[PDB]
Amino acid sequence: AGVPFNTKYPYGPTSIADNQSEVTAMLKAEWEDWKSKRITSNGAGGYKRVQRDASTNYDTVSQGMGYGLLLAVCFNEQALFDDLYRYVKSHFNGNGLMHWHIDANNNVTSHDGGDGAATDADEDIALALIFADKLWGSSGAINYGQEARTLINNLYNHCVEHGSYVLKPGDRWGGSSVTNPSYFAPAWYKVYAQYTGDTRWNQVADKCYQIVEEVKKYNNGTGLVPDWCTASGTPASGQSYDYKYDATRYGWRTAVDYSWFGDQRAKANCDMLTKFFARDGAKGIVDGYTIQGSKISNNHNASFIGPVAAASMTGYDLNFAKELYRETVAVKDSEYYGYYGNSLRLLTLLYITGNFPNPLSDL
Ligand SMILES: OC[C@H]1O[C@@H](O[C@H]2[C@H](O)[C@@H](O)[C@H](O[C@H]3[C@H](O)[C@@H](O)[C@H](O[C@H]4[C@H](O)[C@@H](O)[C@H](O[C@H]5[C@H](O)[C@@H](O)[C@H](O)O[C@@H]5CO)O[C@@H]4CO)O[C@@H]3CO)O[C@@H]2CO)[C@H](O)[C@@H](O)[C@@H]1O
Ligand SMILES: *O[C@H]1[C@H](O)[C@@H](O)[C@H](O)O[C@@H]1CO
Repeated sequence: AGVPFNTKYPYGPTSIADNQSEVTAMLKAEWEDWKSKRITSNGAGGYKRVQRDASTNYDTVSQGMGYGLLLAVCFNEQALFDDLYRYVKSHFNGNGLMHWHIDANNNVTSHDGGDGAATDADEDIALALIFADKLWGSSGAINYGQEARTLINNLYNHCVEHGSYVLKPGDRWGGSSVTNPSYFAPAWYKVYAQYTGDTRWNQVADKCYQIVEEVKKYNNGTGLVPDWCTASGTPASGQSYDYKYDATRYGWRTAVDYSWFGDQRAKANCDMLTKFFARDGAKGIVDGYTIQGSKISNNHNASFIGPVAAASMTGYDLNFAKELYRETVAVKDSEYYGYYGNSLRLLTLLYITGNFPNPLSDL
């Protein structure tokens, strides 16, 4: 079970890495490292949590639980998965969605609305529960499929704007006046629709692509999406309109839709983004641009490289894709900042090596 899945995506490349046995060993070693650093029982209520790094005092965000659950199931770590999920469940809010911010001592933060949920986190948690159902089965300690079905319904009810199907950034704010393209997970939504029978999720997927289509009016042909925008693709007040540490994830979530479902909107968008990054090449990727392509920060780190490698899967240039794979492996962030980028690195490595199949496919 799990890595190596040995599966073939139905569209695009199976993998952009060479020599699978060596890749598999690399992935397992990177997982052992991530687990050692990121998983703790301290402040976890009897369970386990994903901690952030020294730079934010080893707090937890719901996003990290989503990343950790996806990683744990892909690496066939059922006991760990279950303990991580017990921590999630100990943090479901009044809407059945995870508190987004908890300190290292297991107190929800009150200054920043820590009790509210972040939609990207719960969508990743829900997807991870579907993988667990499909990989392990739901007759044990945790009924993954029931938990998934509950979480998906809460996500729809609270994190989708009624009528328009615009994805909201949380359970209790935003929608048409402010959303986050990097949260847009069309492939996840198509899985939800198929898994649960709730076809409304397909309309959410379509609306995500429509918002990015509006962004194309403003991004100068680069494929870059803003961190935050309105449903019209225009700036969201008080929120970054640049391509920074939110927006970096868009190419990853979007490329998966191409690999899993053959979505031609995903390919068009990811090809544009990859082509933009081909201007400077793999070593030239930096950690902030305006959506018209102007560099606004100049650090080369794991928050930005692997997501570009993911976008490259949709086929703009497969030679460039191989270069991006190599760069993704090569650049690992130092440990003071070792939470975010190195988590995206491992998640994107799973995908670009052929180890993130659709959980509804034959595993
Ligand atoms: O006021 C509106 C509304 O807010 C609700 O609270 C929101 C909150 O405002 C959001 O910030 C939060 O968003 C979380 C998302 O799940 C997540 O995608 C994102 O992830 C962070 C990541 O955790 C962090 O490590 C990373 O940091 C990088 C920096 O951006 C760079 O500048 C720096 O150089 O490098 C670091 C990495 O080392 O950034 C990413 C991307 O932002 O952020 C949140 C998780 O940390 O969602 C909340 C819930 O919706 C509040 O609940 C409401 O009450 C209120 O009305
Ligand atoms: O986002 C962080 C960058 O990744 C890092 O290179 C710089 O030192 O600090 C930024 C803000 O914490």
